[PDB]
Amino acid sequence: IMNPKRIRALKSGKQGDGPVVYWMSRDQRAEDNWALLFSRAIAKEANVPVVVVFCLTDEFLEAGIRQYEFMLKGLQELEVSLSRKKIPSFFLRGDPGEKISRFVKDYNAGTLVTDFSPLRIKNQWIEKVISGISIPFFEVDAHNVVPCWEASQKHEYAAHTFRPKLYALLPEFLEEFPELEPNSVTPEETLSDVLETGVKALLPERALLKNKDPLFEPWHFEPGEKAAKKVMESFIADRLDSYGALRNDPTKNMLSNLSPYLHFGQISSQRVVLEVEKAESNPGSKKAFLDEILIWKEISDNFCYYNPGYDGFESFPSWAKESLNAHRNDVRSHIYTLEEFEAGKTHDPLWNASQMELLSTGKMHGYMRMYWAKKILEWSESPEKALEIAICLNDRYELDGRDPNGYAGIAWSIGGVHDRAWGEREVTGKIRYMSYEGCKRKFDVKLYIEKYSALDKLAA
DNA sequence: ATCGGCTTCGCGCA
DNA sequence: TTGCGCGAAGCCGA
Ligand SMILES: Cc1cc2c(cc1C)N(C[C@H](O)[C@H](O)[C@H](O)COP(=O)(O)OP(=O)(O)OC[C@H]1O[C@@H](n3cnc4c(N)ncnc43)[C@H](O)[C@@H]1O)c1[nH]c(=O)[nH]c(=O)c1N2
Repeated sequence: IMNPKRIRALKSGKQGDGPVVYWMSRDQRAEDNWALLFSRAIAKEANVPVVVVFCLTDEFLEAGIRQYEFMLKGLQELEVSLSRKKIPSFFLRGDPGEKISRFVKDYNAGTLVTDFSPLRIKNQWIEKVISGISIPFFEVDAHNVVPCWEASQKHEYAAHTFRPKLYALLPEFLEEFPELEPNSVTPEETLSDVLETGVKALLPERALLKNKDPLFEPWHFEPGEKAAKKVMESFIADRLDSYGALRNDPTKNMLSNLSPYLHFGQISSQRVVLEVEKAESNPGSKKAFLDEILIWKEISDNFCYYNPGYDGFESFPSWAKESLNAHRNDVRSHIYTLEEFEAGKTHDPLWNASQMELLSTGKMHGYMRMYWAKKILEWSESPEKALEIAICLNDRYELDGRDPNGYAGIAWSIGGVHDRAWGEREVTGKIRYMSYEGCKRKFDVKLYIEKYSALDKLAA
């Protein structure tokens, strides 16, 4: 039994006789999952087993092997984890609107549950699934602490507007997780080949170095529920105490390193928050970190949920479009094309340094993300093209890419969504400016450049 | 209300 | 480096 404001009736309906079916999507984990926890609870009152069903869409050919393997190795571990609680896992392979709604038929499912994403394509799928199922259809926010549609019913203009609203809801929703009770009813293709198949598809596209070896180094983030925990734990032990004072230094590995895990659902951020809240470190440090994993993460959901064009110019706030529109004819000092950005071929060795961190590691430092996308706007031929170029490089190369945090962060950087207006520059209007020189007062830039020094020539 | 306060940007200056 | 103030800037919301 759990908080019901975590649930939303999609298709009002009458209960079916068969298994309760969890259509997993965003939250790829067995522990700390309110979606799976609710489907087990309604599975228990109907005395049916609960099964999980995952769909593998052809969206993987938009990304690279790095994302596809991180997740495929992640699913492979969950699969063993679900089986131990007697919950079988089914892996469909196609377009969900057709595939889920015909799984529901072939399987006589009693009722249907999914997790919550604000991305446009998921909602498109749901309404397809809804039109073609008889059984009721339930939705659970397992990704935010406070449910997106409960935190605030409108678009939030800034962190300080949303921050009260979220924090007066924290006592009621920041609670611990119960246990996933294993199935008691035991019930009636393979992830190996699907990985081999998908890798073969993506190989022609891999990002190589001149010497025909790949760029991406797969050893900075082991994928999986197990590996994620040892990251959250090492963070609370080694880094959190100094997080607030070094969050902004791209030479200190002092971030949480959590975002590939949170993105794929491999760890609950509600578990993190519990574990930070009880953990005993710098009060300033906890407050800075909680503002990121709580306020900034869950507002980025608030962004895409209430702004369908979250990845377009029209989503920017009224003043910001006015400013960029005023400066559309200004002569840019430089203009680069996508693949020149991609290949680290700017005049700015600090900018190429971080492009190099993105290519080789799959995670750009969070301070260097704000700079990277501001310099794209400043050296691209138009607002729209900057956006386009930045999303394409983010989602193609970030492990945490294709995520509401990506868009709301790109919108923040380029269009100022969730930000204020600043002193008026040429080209970038009133958009918050960051300078190379700003980064020199904050951290030894020569060390950052030095680290990824000798990848540009080695991968030209 | 109508005036403070805002992811803490950048750069002077000590 | 590293705080601390000051400048330029639009608007939510109490
Ligand atoms: C241009 C640009 C591009 C991106 C992003 C921001 C910007 C400015 N972000 C957000 C942020 O850069 C990223 O979430 C963290 O750096 C991920 O690293 P850590 O988890 O180590 O962060 P860290 O430990 O500092 O923070 C912990 C968590 O806080 C959240 N968080 C931090 N900064 C945030 C931000 N500005 N917006 C939203 N949530 C935030 C994340 O969930 C993050 O994992 C993003 N994030 C992401 O998950 N996927 C993406 O594709 C992108 N892309």
